[PDB]
Amino acid sequence: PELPEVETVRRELEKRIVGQKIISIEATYPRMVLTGFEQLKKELTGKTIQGISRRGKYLIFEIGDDFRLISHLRMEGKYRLATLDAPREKHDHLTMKFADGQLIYADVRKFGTWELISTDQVLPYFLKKKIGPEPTYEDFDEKLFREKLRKSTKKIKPYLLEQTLVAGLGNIYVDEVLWLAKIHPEKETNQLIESSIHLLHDSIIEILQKAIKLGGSSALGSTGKMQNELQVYGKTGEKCSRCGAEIQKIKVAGRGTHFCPVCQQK
DNA sequence: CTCTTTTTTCTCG
DNA sequence: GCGAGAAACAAAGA
DNA sequence: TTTCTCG
Ligand SMILES: O=c1[nH]c(=S)[nH]c2[nH]c(=S)[nH]c12
Repeated sequence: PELPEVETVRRELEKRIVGQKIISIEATYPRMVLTGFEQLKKELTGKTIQGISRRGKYLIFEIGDDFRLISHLRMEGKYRLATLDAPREKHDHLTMKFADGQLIYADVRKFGTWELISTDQVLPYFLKKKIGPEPTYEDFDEKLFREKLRKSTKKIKPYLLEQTLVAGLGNIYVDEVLWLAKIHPEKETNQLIESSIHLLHDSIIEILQKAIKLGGSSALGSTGKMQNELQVYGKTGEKCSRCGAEIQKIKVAGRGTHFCPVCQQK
Protein backbone atom coordinates (compact mmCIF):
# COMPACT_ATOMS: atom_id res chain seq x y z
CA PRO A 1 0.00 0.00 0.00
CA GLU A 2 1.11 3.59 -0.65
CA LEU A 3 0.03 6.81 1.10
CA PRO A 4 -3.51 6.82 -0.39
CA GLU A 5 -4.31 3.25 0.66
CA VAL A 6 -2.91 3.73 4.17
CA GLU A 7 -4.92 6.94 4.56
CA THR A 8 -8.05 5.08 3.47
CA VAL A 9 -7.33 2.40 6.06
CA ARG A 10 -6.68 5.11 8.68
CA ARG A 11 -10.04 6.72 7.96
CA GLU A 12 -11.99 3.47 8.21
CA LEU A 13 -10.24 2.58 11.48
CA GLU A 14 -10.93 6.06 12.87
CA LYS A 15 -14.65 5.50 12.34
CA ARG A 16 -14.82 2.01 13.82
CA ILE A 17 -12.35 1.44 16.65
CA VAL A 18 -11.79 4.84 18.28
CA GLY A 19 -13.22 4.72 21.81
CA GLN A 20 -12.84 0.96 22.02
CA LYS A 21 -11.08 -0.79 24.88
CA ILE A 22 -8.53 -3.46 23.98
CA ILE A 23 -9.55 -6.61 25.81
CA SER A 24 -6.64 -8.79 24.66
CA ILE A 25 -3.91 -8.99 22.06
CA GLU A 26 -2.81 -12.24 20.48
CA ALA A 27 -0.08 -13.23 18.05
CA THR A 28 0.74 -16.22 15.89
CA TYR A 29 3.68 -14.24 14.44
CA PRO A 30 5.14 -12.21 17.34
CA ARG A 31 8.42 -11.57 15.49
CA MET A 32 6.74 -8.79 13.49
CA VAL A 33 6.43 -6.80 16.72
CA LEU A 34 9.94 -5.31 16.52
CA THR A 35 9.86 -3.75 19.98
CA GLY A 36 8.74 -7.02 21.61
CA PHE A 37 5.32 -8.69 21.60
CA GLU A 38 5.33 -9.38 25.36
CA GLN A 39 5.95 -5.72 26.22
CA LEU A 40 3.32 -4.59 23.70
CA LYS A 41 0.78 -7.04 25.08
CA LYS A 42 1.47 -5.83 28.64
CA GLU A 43 1.33 -2.09 27.92
CA LEU A 44 -1.72 -1.97 25.62
CA THR A 45 -4.08 -4.51 27.15
CA GLY A 46 -6.88 -2.64 28.94
CA LYS A 47 -6.17 0.60 27.09
CA THR A 48 -8.68 2.53 24.99
CA ILE A 49 -7.88 3.56 21.41
CA GLN A 50 -7.97 7.37 21.24
CA GLY A 51 -7.30 8.00 17.56
CA ILE A 52 -5.44 6.92 14.45
CA SER A 53 -2.99 9.13 12.58
CA ARG A 54 -0.65 8.62 9.66
CA ARG A 55 2.78 9.80 8.62
CA GLY A 56 3.71 8.96 5.03
CA LYS A 57 2.95 5.27 4.57
CA TYR A 58 3.02 4.66 8.34
CA LEU A 59 -0.13 4.09 10.43
CA ILE A 60 -0.11 5.43 14.00
CA PHE A 61 -2.52 4.07 16.63
CA GLU A 62 -2.93 6.42 19.57
CA ILE A 63 -3.56 4.08 22.47
CA GLY A 64 -3.94 5.35 26.00
CA ASP A 65 -2.20 8.66 26.64
CA ASP A 66 1.49 7.72 26.52
CA PHE A 67 1.73 5.09 23.79
CA ARG A 68 1.71 4.91 20.05
CA LEU A 69 1.65 1.77 17.99
CA ILE A 70 3.40 2.44 14.69
CA SER A 71 2.26 0.01 12.00
CA HIS A 72 3.67 -0.41 8.49
CA LEU A 73 1.85 -2.59 5.93
CA ARG A 74 4.85 -2.76 3.58
CA MET A 75 3.93 -4.67 0.40
CA GLU A 76 0.87 -6.75 1.28
CA GLY A 77 -0.29 -5.95 4.81
CA LYS A 78 -4.07 -5.96 5.37
CA TYR A 79 -6.32 -5.13 8.31
CA ARG A 80 -9.80 -6.42 8.83
CA LEU A 81 -12.51 -6.00 11.43
CA ALA A 82 -14.24 -9.25 12.28
CA THR A 83 -16.59 -10.81 14.78
CA LEU A 84 -15.00 -12.42 17.86
CA ASP A 85 -15.85 -15.89 16.49
CA ALA A 86 -14.33 -15.37 13.03
CA PRO A 87 -12.07 -18.25 11.92
CA ARG A 88 -8.30 -17.92 11.52
CA GLU A 89 -7.06 -17.43 7.98
CA LYS A 90 -3.64 -18.67 6.90
CA HIS A 91 -1.71 -15.37 6.91
CA ASP A 92 -3.29 -13.74 9.95
CA HIS A 93 -0.47 -12.71 12.31
CA LEU A 94 -1.93 -10.50 15.05
CA THR A 95 -5.25 -9.62 16.56
CA MET A 96 -6.44 -6.89 18.83
CA LYS A 97 -9.66 -8.09 20.46
CA PHE A 98 -12.42 -5.79 21.66
CA ALA A 99 -15.64 -6.46 23.54
CA ASP A 100 -17.66 -6.92 20.37
CA GLY A 101 -15.20 -7.64 17.56
CA GLN A 102 -11.52 -7.84 16.68
CA LEU A 103 -8.96 -6.16 14.43
CA ILE A 104 -6.83 -8.66 12.58
CA TYR A 105 -3.57 -7.98 10.80
CA ALA A 106 -2.64 -10.27 7.90
CA ASP A 107 0.42 -10.17 5.65
CA VAL A 108 1.29 -12.88 3.15
CA ARG A 109 4.96 -11.95 2.80
CA LYS A 110 5.45 -11.05 6.51
CA PHE A 111 7.13 -7.73 5.70
CA GLY A 112 4.71 -5.61 7.80
CA THR A 113 5.84 -4.34 11.23
CA TRP A 114 4.57 -3.13 14.62
CA GLU A 115 6.52 -0.87 16.95
CA LEU A 116 5.44 0.41 20.34
CA ILE A 117 6.72 3.97 20.81
CA SER A 118 6.30 6.56 23.58
CA THR A 119 4.08 9.49 22.66
CA ASP A 120 7.00 11.93 22.90
CA GLN A 121 9.22 9.61 20.85
CA VAL A 122 6.98 9.69 17.78
CA LEU A 123 8.32 12.91 16.27
CA PRO A 124 11.96 11.79 16.89
CA TYR A 125 11.11 8.40 15.31
CA PHE A 126 10.24 10.03 12.00
CA LEU A 127 13.14 12.46 12.21
CA LYS A 128 15.54 9.52 12.40
CA LYS A 129 13.95 8.00 9.29
CA LYS A 130 14.39 11.35 7.53
CA ILE A 131 10.80 11.17 6.20
CA GLY A 132 10.00 14.20 4.03
CA PRO A 133 6.94 16.46 4.12
CA GLU A 134 3.33 15.29 3.66
CA PRO A 135 2.17 15.73 0.02
CA THR A 136 0.01 18.82 0.64
CA TYR A 137 0.18 22.42 -0.55
CA GLU A 138 0.60 23.54 3.06
CA ASP A 139 3.52 21.21 3.98
CA PHE A 140 5.26 20.40 0.65
CA ASP A 141 7.37 23.51 0.02
CA GLU A 142 8.36 23.76 -3.64
CA LYS A 143 11.37 26.00 -2.94
CA LEU A 144 13.16 23.41 -0.74
CA PHE A 145 12.04 20.69 -3.15
CA ARG A 146 13.69 22.63 -5.95
CA GLU A 147 16.91 23.20 -4.03
CA LYS A 148 17.30 19.48 -3.29
CA LEU A 149 16.65 18.45 -6.92
CA ARG A 150 19.27 20.90 -8.17
CA LYS A 151 22.02 19.62 -5.86
CA SER A 152 21.64 15.97 -6.88
CA THR A 153 22.57 13.68 -9.76
CA LYS A 154 20.09 10.99 -8.75
CA LYS A 155 17.51 9.71 -11.20
CA ILE A 156 14.17 11.32 -10.37
CA LYS A 157 12.14 8.13 -9.87
CA PRO A 158 14.34 6.41 -7.28
CA TYR A 159 14.95 9.75 -5.53
CA LEU A 160 11.19 10.38 -5.15
CA LEU A 161 10.77 6.84 -3.77
CA GLU A 162 13.32 7.54 -1.00
CA GLN A 163 10.51 9.24 0.99
CA THR A 164 12.89 12.17 1.74
CA LEU A 165 11.80 14.78 -0.86
CA VAL A 166 8.14 14.13 -0.04
CA ALA A 167 6.48 11.29 1.88
CA GLY A 168 4.13 8.65 0.58
CA LEU A 169 4.90 7.90 -3.07
CA GLY A 170 5.32 4.24 -3.97
CA ASN A 171 5.77 2.45 -7.31
CA ILE A 172 2.24 3.02 -8.63
CA TYR A 173 1.84 6.72 -7.93
CA VAL A 174 5.42 7.74 -8.79
CA ASP A 175 4.86 6.26 -12.27
CA GLU A 176 1.50 8.06 -12.53
CA VAL A 177 3.10 11.28 -11.27
CA LEU A 178 6.01 11.23 -13.70
CA TRP A 179 3.65 10.52 -16.58
CA LEU A 180 1.47 13.44 -15.56
CA ALA A 181 4.49 15.70 -15.12
CA LYS A 182 5.85 14.55 -18.50
CA ILE A 183 9.18 13.53 -16.94
CA HIS A 184 11.34 10.49 -17.76
CA PRO A 185 11.89 8.25 -14.66
CA GLU A 186 15.64 8.23 -15.35
CA LYS A 187 15.94 12.03 -15.65
CA GLU A 188 18.83 13.30 -13.52
CA THR A 189 17.24 15.72 -11.05
CA ASN A 190 19.76 18.50 -11.57
CA GLN A 191 18.71 18.60 -15.26
CA LEU A 192 15.13 19.49 -14.29
CA ILE A 193 14.29 23.07 -15.15
CA GLU A 194 12.17 25.26 -12.90
CA SER A 195 8.86 24.83 -14.76
CA SER A 196 9.19 21.03 -14.83
CA ILE A 197 9.90 21.02 -11.10
CA HIS A 198 6.81 23.15 -10.56
CA LEU A 199 4.61 20.79 -12.60
CA LEU A 200 6.13 17.82 -10.78
CA HIS A 201 5.45 19.42 -7.42
CA ASP A 202 1.80 20.12 -8.17
CA SER A 203 1.31 16.72 -9.84
CA ILE A 204 2.59 14.88 -6.76
CA ILE A 205 0.03 16.65 -4.59
CA GLU A 206 -2.78 16.40 -7.14
CA ILE A 207 -2.41 12.64 -7.85
CA LEU A 208 -2.16 11.62 -4.20
CA GLN A 209 -5.07 13.81 -3.06
CA LYS A 210 -7.18 12.38 -5.90
CA ALA A 211 -6.28 8.78 -4.98
CA ILE A 212 -7.25 9.47 -1.35
CA LYS A 213 -10.57 10.88 -2.52
CA LEU A 214 -11.26 7.66 -4.47
CA GLY A 215 -10.35 5.36 -1.59
CA GLY A 216 -7.03 4.26 -3.09
CA SER A 217 -6.29 1.46 -5.57
CA SER A 218 -7.03 -2.30 -5.49
CA ALA A 219 -10.27 -6.32 3.99
CA LEU A 220 -10.27 -2.60 4.89
CA GLY A 221 -9.56 -0.27 1.97
CA SER A 222 -10.68 -2.95 -0.51
CA THR A 223 -13.36 -0.72 -2.06
CA GLY A 224 -11.03 1.79 -3.73
CA LYS A 225 -11.67 3.10 -7.23
CA MET A 226 -8.36 4.81 -8.03
CA GLN A 227 -7.25 1.74 -10.02
CA ASN A 228 -9.73 2.74 -12.74
CA GLU A 229 -7.98 6.08 -13.02
CA LEU A 230 -4.46 4.75 -13.45
CA GLN A 231 -2.93 6.04 -16.67
CA VAL A 232 0.32 4.06 -16.97
CA TYR A 233 0.97 1.75 -14.04
CA GLY A 234 0.45 -1.90 -15.01
CA LYS A 235 -0.76 -0.92 -18.49
CA THR A 236 2.17 -2.16 -20.60
CA GLY A 237 1.46 -2.29 -24.32
CA GLU A 238 -1.64 -0.09 -24.05
CA LYS A 239 -2.05 3.41 -25.54
CA CYS A 240 -1.15 6.61 -23.67
CA SER A 241 -1.08 9.58 -26.08
CA ARG A 242 -3.85 10.00 -28.68
CA CYS A 243 -1.36 9.39 -31.51
CA GLY A 244 -0.37 5.74 -31.13
CA ALA A 245 2.27 5.49 -28.41
CA GLU A 246 2.20 2.33 -26.30
CA ILE A 247 3.19 2.27 -22.63
CA GLN A 248 6.58 0.65 -22.10
CA LYS A 249 7.86 -1.19 -19.07
CA ILE A 250 11.52 -0.97 -18.06
CA LYS A 251 13.57 -1.67 -14.93
CA VAL A 252 14.77 1.39 -12.97
CA ALA A 253 16.82 1.11 -9.76
CA GLY A 254 15.27 -2.28 -9.16
CA ARG A 255 11.63 -1.33 -9.74
CA GLY A 256 9.22 -2.15 -12.54
CA THR A 257 8.69 1.15 -14.32
CA HIS A 258 5.82 2.12 -16.64
CA PHE A 259 6.05 5.17 -18.89
CA CYS A 260 5.00 6.73 -22.19
CA PRO A 261 8.31 7.19 -24.09
CA VAL A 262 7.00 9.80 -26.51
CA CYS A 263 5.61 12.08 -23.74
CA GLN A 264 8.36 11.39 -21.22
CA GLN A 265 11.58 12.00 -23.09
CA LYS A 266 14.49 13.46 -21.17
C1' DC B 1 14.67 -28.13 -11.54
C1' DT B 2 15.46 -22.78 -12.82
C1' DC B 3 14.26 -17.72 -13.08
C1' DT B 4 11.53 -13.46 -12.48
C1' DT B 5 7.63 -10.74 -10.69
C1' DT B 6 5.02 -8.12 -6.85
C1' DT B 7 8.47 -1.39 1.11
C1' DT B 8 12.21 -0.70 3.65
C1' DT B 9 16.87 -1.78 4.89
C1' DC B 10 21.46 -3.55 4.50
C1' DT B 11 26.02 -4.74 2.18
C1' DC B 12 29.86 -3.57 -0.30
C1' DG B 13 33.08 -1.72 -3.66
C1' DG C 1 28.47 10.17 -0.40
C1' DC C 2 26.73 6.77 -4.28
C1' DG C 3 24.35 2.76 -6.72
C1' DA C 4 23.87 -2.15 -7.80
C1' DG C 5 22.26 -5.94 -5.74
C1' DA C 6 20.20 -8.34 -2.42
C1' DA C 7 17.61 -9.49 2.17
C1' DA C 8 13.23 -10.16 4.65
C1' DC C 9 8.86 -13.77 2.55
C1' DA C 10 5.03 -16.05 -0.11
C1' DA C 11 2.87 -17.31 -4.18
C1' DA C 12 2.64 -17.30 -8.44
C1' DG C 13 3.70 -17.64 -13.64
C1' DA C 14 6.94 -19.06 -16.84
C1' DT D 1 13.02 -18.46 0.70
C1' DT D 2 8.74 -21.67 -0.39
C1' DT D 3 5.19 -23.41 -3.46
C1' DC D 4 2.10 -23.31 -7.44
C1' DT D 5 0.90 -23.33 -12.32
C1' DC D 6 -1.29 -27.48 -17.42
C1' DG D 7 3.53 -29.22 -13.18
O1 LIG E 1 12.37 4.02 1.94
C1 LIG E 1 12.89 3.85 0.80
N1 LIG E 1 14.20 4.05 0.54
C2 LIG E 1 14.72 3.87 -0.70
S1 LIG E 1 16.40 4.12 -1.01
N2 LIG E 1 13.94 3.48 -1.73
C3 LIG E 1 12.64 3.26 -1.48
N3 LIG E 1 11.71 2.88 -2.37
C4 LIG E 1 10.61 2.85 -1.60
S2 LIG E 1 9.02 2.42 -2.22
N4 LIG E 1 10.76 3.18 -0.31
C5 LIG E 1 12.08 3.45 -0.23
